[PDB]
Amino acid sequence: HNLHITEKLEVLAKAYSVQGDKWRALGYAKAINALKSFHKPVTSYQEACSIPGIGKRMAEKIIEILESGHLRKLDHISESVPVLELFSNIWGAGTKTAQMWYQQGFRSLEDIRSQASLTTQQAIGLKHYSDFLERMPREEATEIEQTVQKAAQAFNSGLLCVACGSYRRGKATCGDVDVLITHPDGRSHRGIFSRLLDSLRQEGFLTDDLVKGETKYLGVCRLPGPGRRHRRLDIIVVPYSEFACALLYFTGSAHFNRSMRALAKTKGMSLSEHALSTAVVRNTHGCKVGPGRVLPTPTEKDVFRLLGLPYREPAERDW
DNA sequence: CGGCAATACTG
DNA sequence: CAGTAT
DNA sequence: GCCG
Ligand SMILES: Cc1cn([C@H]2CC[C@@H](COP(=O)(O)OP(=O)(O)OP(=O)(O)O)O2)c(=O)[nH]c1=O
Ligand SMILES: [Mg+2]
Ligand code: NA
Repeated sequence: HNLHITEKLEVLAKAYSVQGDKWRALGYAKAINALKSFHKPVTSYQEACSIPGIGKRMAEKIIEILESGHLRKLDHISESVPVLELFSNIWGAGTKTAQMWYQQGFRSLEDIRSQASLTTQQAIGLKHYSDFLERMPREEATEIEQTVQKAAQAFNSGLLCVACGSYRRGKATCGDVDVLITHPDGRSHRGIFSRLLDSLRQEGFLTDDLVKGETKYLGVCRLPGPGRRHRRLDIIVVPYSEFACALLYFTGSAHFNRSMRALAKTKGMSLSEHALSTAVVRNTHGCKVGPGRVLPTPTEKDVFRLLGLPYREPAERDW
């Protein structure tokens, strides 16, 4: 991890992000990652360009941090950024909402609470603003999973529950708990969703709903007892036939998925949480114009294999 | 020049 | 649809 | 921002 010009770049990328410059922020994220994967501290401008993800623009800046020890660009970052970052850390609020609030004169969570127009979701976010920024100890993620699993298996022992996301990637802490559910039957997943949620509300485990779709649930839970914070909980239910892909998707990491999906595209294939497809027809702009065929994928290894990739353990997918 | 993953919910 | 979220 |  020899890299600490990135600290200065992190700031820039994060500023570009809150400000809405999606793609410029992506560029940075790539480079800011590359530099962290580079064994040897970067010495020369040419050594910079040599790394995938770093071009001339980025190189020049990496050079200014070596010679000057500072970064001129950081000096001229708008004063709105900290405020925008503050607002866009409200669940249900992104760059568009954050910028509007700022343009309307709001500067603090206090301003937001008393004067801002909040959606149902955002009101819930503000209400847990501090909790939603905290990562839980891995061991708490476990209890949460077991709580859901136990409640799901209650009215159907056949059901299958798996904690994915950072948890399955074996991370020490977890932003939220990502619980994937399916059934070997491939038909019992039918609407059991509702019964499970209602049940978890009863015991007071689920405190708030943010999203309730046919197959996706985003909510807020809390385990009983003292010293418990509110934790974000995500649950998806999927047909058994889509299990492998769902698992692969819901495990991540995000950058891993985007990478794997970009690779699939180059091969005229397509990857979603539903399936790996082939014979996928696309126009000039990368958009889909032809569906193609679904490829059989009983396990995650099938996906890797079908893409001509060596299998990778969840822990290895962590970017 | 122009894509940078692909999907689900909300209102 | 635009915005936000995984 | 980077890259084909
Ligand atoms: C955000 C995002 C996520 N995914 C997938 C892959 C990961 C899981 C879990 O999402 P999460 O934010 O909890 O990330 P997680 O790995 O669980 O790390 P945390 O402990 O939650 O911060 O969803 C994706 O395909 N595209 C995206 O933009
Ligand atoms: Mg998580
Ligand atoms: Na947010």
